[PDB]
Amino acid sequence: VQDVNDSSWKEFVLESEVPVMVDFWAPWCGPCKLIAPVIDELAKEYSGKIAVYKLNTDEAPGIATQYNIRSIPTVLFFKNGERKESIIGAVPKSTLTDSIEKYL
Repeated sequence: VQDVNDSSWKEFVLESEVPVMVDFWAPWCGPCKLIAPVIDELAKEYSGKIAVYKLNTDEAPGIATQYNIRSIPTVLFFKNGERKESIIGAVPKSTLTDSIEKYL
């Protein structure tokens, strides 16, 4: 994705055919979109395995709501448009890695 919002959520996130992961970033966090720390690493770690996305929280006041994302960052782990695991904080690298391999 370029930037995930409510429209692109169904299209990119729920329609990749492949295990999906979404970094929730916030403008008040700074330029957190191009940071996506552990998520950026899970990209090269699971090259092909996963579809790596970054949600513009301010742009999606429905997604952030629905998924109960209280922390920036937060990451959710989907398979093929189906949600498996939610790592609030999205910071302990090992847990995030653990989270794909769980279902993938």
